[PDB]
Amino acid sequence: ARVKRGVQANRRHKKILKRAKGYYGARSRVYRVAVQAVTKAGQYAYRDRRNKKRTFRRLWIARINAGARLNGLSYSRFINGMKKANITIDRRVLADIAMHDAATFGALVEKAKAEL
Amino acid sequence: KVKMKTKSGAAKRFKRTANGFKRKQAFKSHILTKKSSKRIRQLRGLKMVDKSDEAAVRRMCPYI
Amino acid sequence: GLRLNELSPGVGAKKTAQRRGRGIGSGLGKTGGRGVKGQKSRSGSSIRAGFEGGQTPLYRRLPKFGFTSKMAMTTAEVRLSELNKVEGDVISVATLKTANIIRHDMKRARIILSGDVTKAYTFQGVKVTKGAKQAIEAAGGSIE
Amino acid sequence: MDLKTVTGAAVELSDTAFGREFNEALVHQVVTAYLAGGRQGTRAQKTRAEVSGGGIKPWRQKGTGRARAGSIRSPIWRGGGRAFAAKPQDWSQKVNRKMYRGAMQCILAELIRQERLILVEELTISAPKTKELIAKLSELNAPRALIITKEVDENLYLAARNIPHVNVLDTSEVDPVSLIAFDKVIMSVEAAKQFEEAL
RNA sequence: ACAAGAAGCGAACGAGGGGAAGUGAAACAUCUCAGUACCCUUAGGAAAAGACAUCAAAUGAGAUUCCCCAAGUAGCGGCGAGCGAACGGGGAGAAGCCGAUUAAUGCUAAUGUAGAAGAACAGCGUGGGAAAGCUGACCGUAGUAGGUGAUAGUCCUGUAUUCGAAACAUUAGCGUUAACAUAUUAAGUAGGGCGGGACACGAGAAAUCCUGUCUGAAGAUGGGGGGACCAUCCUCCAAGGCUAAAUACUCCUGACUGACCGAUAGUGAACCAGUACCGUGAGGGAAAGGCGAAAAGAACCCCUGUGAGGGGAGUGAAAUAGAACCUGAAACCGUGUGCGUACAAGCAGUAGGAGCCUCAAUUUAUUGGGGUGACUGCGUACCUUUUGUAUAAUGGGUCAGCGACUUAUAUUCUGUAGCAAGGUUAACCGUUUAGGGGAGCCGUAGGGAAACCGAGUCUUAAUAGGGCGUCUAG
Repeated sequence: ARVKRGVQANRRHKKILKRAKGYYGARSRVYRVAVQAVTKAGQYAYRDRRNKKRTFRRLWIARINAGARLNGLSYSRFINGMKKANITIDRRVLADIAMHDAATFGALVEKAKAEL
Repeated sequence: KVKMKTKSGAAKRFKRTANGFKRKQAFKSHILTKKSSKRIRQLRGLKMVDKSDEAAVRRMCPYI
Repeated sequence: GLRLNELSPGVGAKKTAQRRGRGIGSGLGKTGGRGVKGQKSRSGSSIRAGFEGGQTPLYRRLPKFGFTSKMAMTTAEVRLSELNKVEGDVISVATLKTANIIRHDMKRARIILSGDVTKAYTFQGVKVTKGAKQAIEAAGGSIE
Repeated sequence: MDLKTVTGAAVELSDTAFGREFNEALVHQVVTAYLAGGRQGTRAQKTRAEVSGGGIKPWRQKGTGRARAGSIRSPIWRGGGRAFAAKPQDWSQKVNRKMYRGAMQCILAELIRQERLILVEELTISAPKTKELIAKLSELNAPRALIITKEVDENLYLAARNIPHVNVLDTSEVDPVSLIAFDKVIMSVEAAKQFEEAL
């Protein structure tokens, strides 16, 4: 029962090369270079999937810091004010209010400013 | 046909018992004047092969 | 059976054999469970029954003892519970042979107290232990 | 137990041979061992010693800059020997006598349970004619079946020797695969008694 | 000086004359490898052996050979590594003789080497083509064969079945002829010393067989053997020659088969292969299959050098099926389109992300899919080997194909199945996966070196003590 591996090898190698499309040079053409580029891409994606949550919080905090400083206090005093006023609004929503509706954020800072 | 070979020299020193193997003790062939008579008395007779060592005896003597 | 399709081995009967060196996911890739560079990792490796790496092996630190007896290999011990295979009432050496209780080359036999007889027997030329003798005659047997 | 033949006569068969149980694990092993006994296992391949030539070292060990080689018939090389080349081997297994007997008891009992056994008083053909037996199977409502009789006739053999899914066997040459492969089994009453005694 | 033979070549198997070393012993010399490889001589369809100067020690058996057990037992062994019986039991085959020889010839019978006959299907639709679809028939002692323009029991060759031989081998039976052979009971023999060899047995307490050397009987009122040796008993008569079968094998011939390969496989060799090629030589040793159903293999015209190559035309179902011809992957190399890219430093991706381009809806830039990726963050390949590798440590130019835990037996444990204090047969026979075959093996009892005793036994003066066992599942 001789088994020829050409057919299964072809679609196996093709599966890796299809996943390596858009890569430069040998990384999208030859399997030996493409297989470890696909693995490395998956490793970056797994780590960057944690770092994304880490990077957007930095973005929200900076946006909130700009908004609070435009009218009144800083971010460090803003978060303390929201915490003392029992305001649960997340930094994601706050940064969206600051960047897209400045009247509401002005009213939102006042509630934090009167609480300290 | 091809059978497993007994270690014919390990069969001359180990004997099958019910739950293990038995054997003589060493240090009893010669120079015996200097040994206390407790050694001459308690080195005389049978002991059991140790649990540690009876896997080797099973591999050496597969048919006993 | 129903059909040659729905004939199954009865789960637990069959187990998949182990194939060494077939990739990371199989659990036996790249070494076959052999470990790293060493004598036991090499192609013709073996454990060598009777070897401790150089110290005189256990079977050579201890002395040889005893001798083999030729009588012991022609004397068979017979149990009371094996006597149900005998045809008739006589229990002799030739009668134990045709019952396939003892080997055809056994010269003499001994009946020991292992099980219990169910019918009267007549023993002619076989030695009977003290415990077996009282069990024989308790069932109506005799020894001659 | 109590079965009825085609005409209507009452035939009683022992439960120990026709109503036992279905042991699928037992039946599978005996059936699959029969199929392994059909193999003849005649094949081979060349090892390093067997391939033509390849006795000399193709080049010196050191200096050339090539991977070291000891033979051109190495299993690594094209045209080289097979590492672990196949040889002829025996595929027949041992089925215990009681295991074979028990499997046939299980199969026959299961054949009755799914209405695949047909008892007939006798099945004889006057002439060695395929048409005569094809017509007799139609009235028996078994166009494709396995006929089991004692002393298979010398003209009943010829009648069934051409019909596609039809075979006529002696009770002493009935195998476990034949009882399962065919859609129906037409056993004569005389042949059913033989299985009653032999199982 | 006249007739008859021989010579040489060619597979394996046999018999015989010589006879290693690698290796293992974790070194190595005894030993192993192994009486193997190899060399040499020589035969037959087989060879050899073969009828007791054999075993056995039972109630005895009754030549040789081969198989399953006995048994990895008894033994041998730097008692190491290893080597390794026999008795006897179950089978196959059986046969015993004094020419069981060889070679011809003639009848008788049967094969073999060419052959012959050999059933039964139409219509319609699709299709290049019907064997496939639908409807309805027929043969079958012929229904799973190979083909035929796609898959056919009824188209062809075939198959089941029934049979032919002028001629010449072959096998067997009878008769005849001519070549050889036809012992008559066994002395340089048995035995012995010395040195070796073979026996499972390495000098060992070493029986038995062989013999280079030196010797050397008795001779049925006798002699050989029964594993040192002696006695008793049992058995058998060497020093004459034969003898079928069961057994070993394949250069081959036929029939048949394959959970064997399918062109890097399978023979080295599917092909003009032991070729080309390499070597003084012995010797080594490749690569290389496929148009199409049918060549219908492209008349003719055009460009070109009356070249290559192509474009038309034509053939074909198909011509990116056009002869480097089925399919036509990847590496690798071009052409076209869209987007990005010439102020920016690194494993080239990843997570975000503007812009642009392109399709589908949608009442019309709103989403969704696809391509691209300005800009930002993070981010030093893989394997191996290591305490530790981005490592300036190893390996890989790439792609495709191939490439490494097998097989046989023994044994142990686990699972599962059947039976279960029992389980199971092996070789064989068999009309052959059945059925028979119970020889044997394991389990059911252990203690002790052993005799021996036995749920006990051993040690001991001990009934004390202690060791090993005991109060089931195989």
